[PDB]
Formats: sequence, structure tokens, C-alpha cells
Amino acid sequence: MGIRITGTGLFHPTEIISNEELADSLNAYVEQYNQENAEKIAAGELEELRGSSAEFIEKASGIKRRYVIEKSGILDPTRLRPRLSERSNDELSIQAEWGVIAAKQAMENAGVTAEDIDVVILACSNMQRAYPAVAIEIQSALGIQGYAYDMNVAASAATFGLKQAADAIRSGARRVLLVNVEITSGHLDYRNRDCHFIFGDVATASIIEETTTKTGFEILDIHLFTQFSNNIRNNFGFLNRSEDAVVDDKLFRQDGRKVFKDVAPLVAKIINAQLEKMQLTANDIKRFWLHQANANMNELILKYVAGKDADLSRAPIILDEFANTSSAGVIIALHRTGHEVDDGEYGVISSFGAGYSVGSIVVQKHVA
Amino acid sequence: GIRITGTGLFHPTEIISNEELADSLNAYVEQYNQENAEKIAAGELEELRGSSAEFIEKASGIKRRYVIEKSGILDPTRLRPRLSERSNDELSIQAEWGVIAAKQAMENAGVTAEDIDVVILACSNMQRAYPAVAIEIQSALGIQGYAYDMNVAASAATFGLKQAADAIRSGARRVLLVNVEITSGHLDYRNRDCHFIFGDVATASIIEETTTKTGFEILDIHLFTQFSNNIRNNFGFLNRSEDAVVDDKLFRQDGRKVFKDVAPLVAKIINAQLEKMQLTANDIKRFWLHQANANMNELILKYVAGKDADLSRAPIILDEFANTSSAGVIIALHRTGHEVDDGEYGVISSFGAGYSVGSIVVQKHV
Ligand SMILES: CCCCCCCC(=O)SCCNC(=O)CCNC(=O)[C@H](O)C(C)(C)COP(=O)(O)OP(=O)(O)OC[C@H]1O[C@@H](n2cnc3c(N)ncnc32)[C@H](O)[C@@H]1OP(=O)(O)O
Repeated sequence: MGIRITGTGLFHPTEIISNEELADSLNAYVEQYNQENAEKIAAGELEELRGSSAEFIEKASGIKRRYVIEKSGILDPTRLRPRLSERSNDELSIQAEWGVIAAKQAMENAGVTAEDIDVVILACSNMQRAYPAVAIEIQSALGIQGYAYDMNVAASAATFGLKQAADAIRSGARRVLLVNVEITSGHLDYRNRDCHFIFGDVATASIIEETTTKTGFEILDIHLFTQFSNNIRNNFGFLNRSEDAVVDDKLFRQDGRKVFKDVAPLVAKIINAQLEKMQLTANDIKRFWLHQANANMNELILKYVAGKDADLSRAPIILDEFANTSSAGVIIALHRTGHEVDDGEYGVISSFGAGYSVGSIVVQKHVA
Repeated sequence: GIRITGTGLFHPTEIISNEELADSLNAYVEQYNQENAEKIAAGELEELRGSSAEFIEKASGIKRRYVIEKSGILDPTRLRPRLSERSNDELSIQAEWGVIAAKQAMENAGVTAEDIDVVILACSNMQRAYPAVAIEIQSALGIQGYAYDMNVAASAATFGLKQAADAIRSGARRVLLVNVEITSGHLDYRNRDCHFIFGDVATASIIEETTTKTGFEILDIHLFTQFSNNIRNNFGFLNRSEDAVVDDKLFRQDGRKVFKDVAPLVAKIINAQLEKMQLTANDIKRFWLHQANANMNELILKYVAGKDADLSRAPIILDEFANTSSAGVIIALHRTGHEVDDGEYGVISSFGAGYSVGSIVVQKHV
């Protein structure tokens, strides 16, 4: 009671990569690969590589384009990763820089300042370093006093973070700043036509406070769920060096088929049980802010929740423009469309993805 | 009514002593200074200095430490454990250690997988980004509910306890909190300044809503962070895209700056916390402090509890384990918690990288 999301903030890099640009880049690296290894392809010693097309990506997912930290390196067939430069310890890290920009916007939108925040949580799928925590770096650049920590549960990091924010407020925090910084172009495999299009880069932020006097989305119910799966996995980590690792699995890897069939009914079951628990029907939900990876999966989830007459008219899509931004996607959607909910109406925020993790949150808008 | 009701501890088998560690580093430096005698006389590469086991012990109180794999750390040509990649079908090393510790803590609390709602992995370094290894631990124990990874380096256990407590206040019955610290994967064994500081370990804790189980009731928590670059490791998933070359992808610290900054800070936090609780230092039977440096702990004790305070009020396990980062306070509480009788007070207090400090006032119940 009285715990509300009172502000959100969005930052994305300026450069954009269209599906067509992405497919042309992959197709060049494929052509080049199949040439240099024409021999061992004929002997079966090496796998022939397949390409893709803008049309396949868009029908596969709904994605048309994405923002990226740096465009030329990702598209260069001889690199296929952003062109970045080490910063010194004296300057803001990349992850902390993006986080600060999104955070400042959430704070202005909530009408709060640095002295009003007690907790900073950096919740996302990959931290730029292990220590000092990037959340502490964000906290300091913003001049916030209190404490901060980094939290990783990949696709549901934002809903899990909202829960942790609610718990900390319930026990005494005044206001929590929750930050999601996803530089997915840093761990994506741009050589793989099945995953190279899925992800884009972004940072989002949220202000969560105890209040009855500020406009926001009041949290009514949270359900969090994990169930270990290896269908999404990235084995990059600090022990690779000691393992003298050689397996080529240190980037995002996935069995998209299995993920689709496992997670869609799982998410739907969680949402339906949550709605029944709250004595609401699908028809009482003004907006579903679902994970933003695959428009076809979301459409199927609403069929399981709101009948086979279902439909995305109340389930906004931002993945056409952002692609999949992992933990940040639900927050992007809420940022862009929360204004379409009226005073007193209900919405549902639901993350789902790697780990298998699922976070589902029932909110109600209040206007002060 | 929320209590820490069990703790568990796993350490690997092999022991490395100050002597072996100094000989191994001394052999590297003699060998490095041998191949580069030119550029050290021609002022291009610096002439490496060695270390002494006598220095290590008096600087910190550390004598030995457990390690995941001994031979590769001591090998002056490698200076890092010899591990092998496991396939996804196998339990990861970090999950394996956390499971072993978790079962012991579950046993000591009289609890089964059924009884647990949340699993938190809270340590200084995660083996991988996704799927969370806390989820891997959760599934290996058969626990149902949710799990997540959380990193605040040295204070990850006190921060995790706060998070466990807050989750119970919101509806969780029981939380399993795990701290797995394979520091040999990110310690710099070439660096005389820090190669002796860290050991490997895993700890676990059960936190429950209860008034009828023996354990430590959590009474007050003060968490604090303040960005400092005085402890930093720049390894990360963007190094590949930065085409990184700076030799800072391992543990680095300015230990004496850390000492001056953090020691008075910890004592100010504890004193204010005691005042808030309307306790005095005399009311605290055991201070479970971060297990990094015995001199630092000695100074913090004699500042909060006065000169003449018995040093047995601040138990030390860093002599056997070296610095274990987030797990240090949990080891100490595990090994000397029985030393606190019913109705007596304790203080758990971790501190370190990030500058993080976390401090918890507890009371024993039997
Ligand atoms: C694995 C990472 C997990 C991530 C978790 C990170 C969070 C944490 O747990 S933080 C833990 C790190 N440390 C702390 O919290 C406490 C901070 N302070 C310390 O640890 C101590 O200062 C410690 C043990 C490093 C050294 O203590 P101290 O005696 O003050 O060393 P220092 O003053 O720097 O050295 C002075 C002299 O000794 C020399 N010296 C330094 N190292 C050595 C050595 N190995 N052998 C011989 N001499 C040495 C110095 O070069 C110098 O030489 P001289 O003055 O004669 O020219």
C-alpha cells in the first residue's frame, strides 16, 4: 500500500541499425567465411554458414531496427562488435554514464533530487565489472547518499528490482532509484543468423517511493519465479582464464524454439493466477507491459490470458524500434505508454527470459 | 521476529602457506628480472620486487589460505589455478561450492528444500552473467520460488541478509543466502602488494521468520556505500569490444588508503548503530568483523569498545582462511556463534570494495 512508481527515464544511443543493414553485414561475413573455407566445407570438416534477410527478422520477431552504442564496428564484417575504447578510472564508465542519464530523467519526472533517494539498484543482465559496483558509481555521480548494489537476473532484472525496491521501502527506505543498463551489443554473437538481430542497447530508470500524494503506478501484487534452464546461456566469466577456455560459447547463445514453447504457457499461467488472486479479469487490465523480445510470443501469451479472440491492442510494442533490451524492455514500454492508463485503471508488468526467470506485477494508476 | 537459524561452510582441500606463496612469487620475479635485466638497466620496464612471509603475517595476521587448485597458483610460469571448462550439463564450480555449503546450513537449521522460498547468491564475483548461478543452485537443491545474483563485493553478505530480512517481512517464510568466493580466479599472483590477501571459500545462511528456533535475531541494519577507486578490477564483458590492453583486469588496491578511509568509517557506523539501539559496546559479546586485516579489526575494536577490550570479543578466522571477501563475517559467525549465550548481543560488520559497509546488530535466542 502506498508504494508507487512515480517516474521513469529512458536513454538510448543515437546510432541506429536497420534489419536490412544488419542482414547485409551478416551476409557479407557469411559469403567471406564460406569462401575462405570452401575446402573444409566440401570435406565436411567445417559447417557452411547460412545468412538472413530483413524480411525474415521482421516476420520472426517484429523487430525493424535497434539502437547501438557504436555502429561501424558491429556492421564491419571483419569485426562484428562495437568499436569501444578503455576509459580511465577517473572518468565515468560507459555503463554508469548511461545509467546516470536515464536516472536524471526519472528523477526530474518524479520531481525528486539526489537528497531524496535512499537506495540505488543497478538491475540488468550484464555488469561492466565486478567491483567497485557500477551501482555505487552511478550513486556517486548523482551525489546520492545511502547504499547501492548490482543485481543480475537477466530478463527479469527490472521486475525483481521493483520487488526489492518495494521491500526496502516497506522496511524503511523513502525512495529507491532502480536502473537498468543493457549494452547487449557487447555480448551478442553477430555471426549467428538466429540471434544476431534479437537485441538492442538502452538504459532505463525508475523512481519508487512511498507516497499517497504523487501521480504514479501503485504496486498491488508481485510474483517472481525462477526455474533453471540452459536454453539461454553465456559462459563468459572471470574463471575463463584459469580454465584456459576454448569453447566458442562466451557470447549469447539460445535455443529459441524451446524458449518459446517453455515460457509462453509459463508466463500466461503466472499472470492468470495473479489476476484470479487479485479478483480481476483480463478485461480489467488496461495495459499489459510485457517483455519486449518477440511480438509473436506476446500475442500468444495474451491468447492464453484473454482468450483466443486476443490481440495486441492493449499490449504495446516497443521492440519494433528498440529490438530486445532484456531487463529494460518492460520499463521502456511503461515509459512510452503509461499515459494511456486512466486514473484508477489497472496494468500488468511482466518480464520473462533467461534463467528462466519471470516477474509479474499488478499495478493501478493514481493521479494526484 | 526474523532470525539467522543456520550457517554452513565449505572450503577446498589444498592449503597454501605464506612461505610457499612468497617462494612462488619470489621465483617469478627473479625469473622476470632475469629476462629483462636490459630494460630494467635501460629504464623501460620496472624491476619487480619480491615479498616475504614475515611481512605478510605481521601486515595482516594471515598465515595460510585454502585454494581451489594449488599447483597452478604456485607454478611461477602460470600463477593461476589449473581448472577445466565444464559442460552445461554439469554443475558449475560456483554452484557446486554453494550447494555444499547450502546443504550444511540447511541441515543445521533443520530445514528442507520445501521450506525455502528465496535463494540469493551474494558475493564479489559471479562465474557467468546468465543463467544466474543462484538459479542453478536453487534447482540443484530442488528449491521452489525465485533466485537472483547480487554483487556488493566485501559487504555482499550483510547486504544479502538485509535483502533476506526484507523479503521475509514481505511474505517469504525462509531465505537461503549463499556466498561463494573463488578469489584465486581474480587475484593477481604477480603482485607483491596483494597476492597474499585472499583465499577461497563458500558460506551459506538460513534466515527465517520465527520466535521458536535457536538463532540470531536481526535487530538493526545499517548499509552504506560511497564510490572509491581504491579497490578495483576492470575485467568485464566489454573488454573484448574495447580491445583492452591495460593490465588491470585483476584485483588492484591501494591498501593503505583503504585502511585510513574505512577503519574510522566502520567504527562511526557501529557506534551510531549502538547508540540508536540504546546499547553500549560493553553489551556486545562478539563483534564479527570483516576478515581482511587483523590490525584493522584490532583498531576498530579498541575504538568502539575501548582499550583493554578483550581481543576475543573480535574473533579472527583470517589466519586460516586469509581474506574471503563477502564470506568472511559468515565464517567467523559460523565458527564462534556458539560463544554467544541466550540473550546476548552481537554485531556483524563487513566492509571493503566499492567502499561498502554493512553492519547488523543481532541477539542470540536458544
Ligand atoms: C579477490 C577480491 C574480492 C573482492 C573483495 C574486495 C573487497 C575487500 O574484501 S577489501 C580487502 C582489502 N584490504 C582491506 O580491507 C584493509 C586495507 N588495508 C590492508 O589490507 C593492508 O594495508 C595490507 C595487508 C594490504 C598491507 O598493510 P601495510 O603494512 O599497511 O602495507 P604498506 O603500508 O602498503 O607497505 C609499506 C612497506 O611495505 C612494502 N610491501 C608491500 N607489500 C610487501 C610485500 N608483499 N612484501 C614485503 N614488503 C611489502 C611496501 O612496498 C613498503 O615498503 P617500504 O616502505 O619499506 O619502502
